[PDB]
Amino acid sequence: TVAVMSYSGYDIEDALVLNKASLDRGFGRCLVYKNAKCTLKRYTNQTFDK
Amino acid sequence: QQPMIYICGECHTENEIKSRDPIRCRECGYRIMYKKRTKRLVVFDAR
Amino acid sequence: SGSMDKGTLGSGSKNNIFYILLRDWGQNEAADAMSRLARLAPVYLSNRG
Amino acid sequence: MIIPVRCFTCGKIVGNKWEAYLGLLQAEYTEGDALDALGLKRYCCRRMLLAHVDLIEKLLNYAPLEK
Ligand SMILES: [Zn+2]
Ligand SMILES: [Zn+2]
Repeated sequence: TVAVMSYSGYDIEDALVLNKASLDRGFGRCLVYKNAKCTLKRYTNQTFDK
Repeated sequence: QQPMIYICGECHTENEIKSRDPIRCRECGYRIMYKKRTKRLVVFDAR
Repeated sequence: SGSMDKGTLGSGSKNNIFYILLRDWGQNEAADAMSRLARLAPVYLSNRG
Repeated sequence: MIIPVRCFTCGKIVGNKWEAYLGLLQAEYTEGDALDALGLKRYCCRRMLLAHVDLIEKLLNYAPLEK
């Protein structure tokens, strides 16, 4: 729900105002997923990793 | 001590890897395995 | 008399309120009255609609 | 993914009528008929069930199942 009107001071050129109750209820919940991969191999000799 | 239990992604069978073994499954021919969830107690926030 | 418009207290123009205030009196009085408007106008505009 | 338990704007519990809304859409009822028969009257707590996608149903087909 959007209300096109000026508020106290925080809708300057592109700023938008949020609702604390709505944010607590869960409007706009995001999740980030990062990958961490590691490969491990042998060598031409009999040396190894552990 | 306790053999590390691992689950597969095709048959989901909980097997164990002993030491420096070919990483595969004893039921199917799938070459990728997964891990179980920890048995500790993690606290979460409901705020 | 008169209503304040873009030519009276606007940015990029002469014969400005804060400009004349800084030219006549000291420069410290120009900055103390620039934030007083930003606390008077917006609240009234928000309560007006 | 899942229907929200409460509304975002007011905070009315809208998560206890999703299955009822689904079961009422198969009794030859119009979307508006189901929405005004369930109990929703205003529109802030009405688009929670109207405009809602169900992706956990498609996400359970890829979920691990026991053999
Ligand atoms: Zn398997
Ligand atoms: Zn509502």
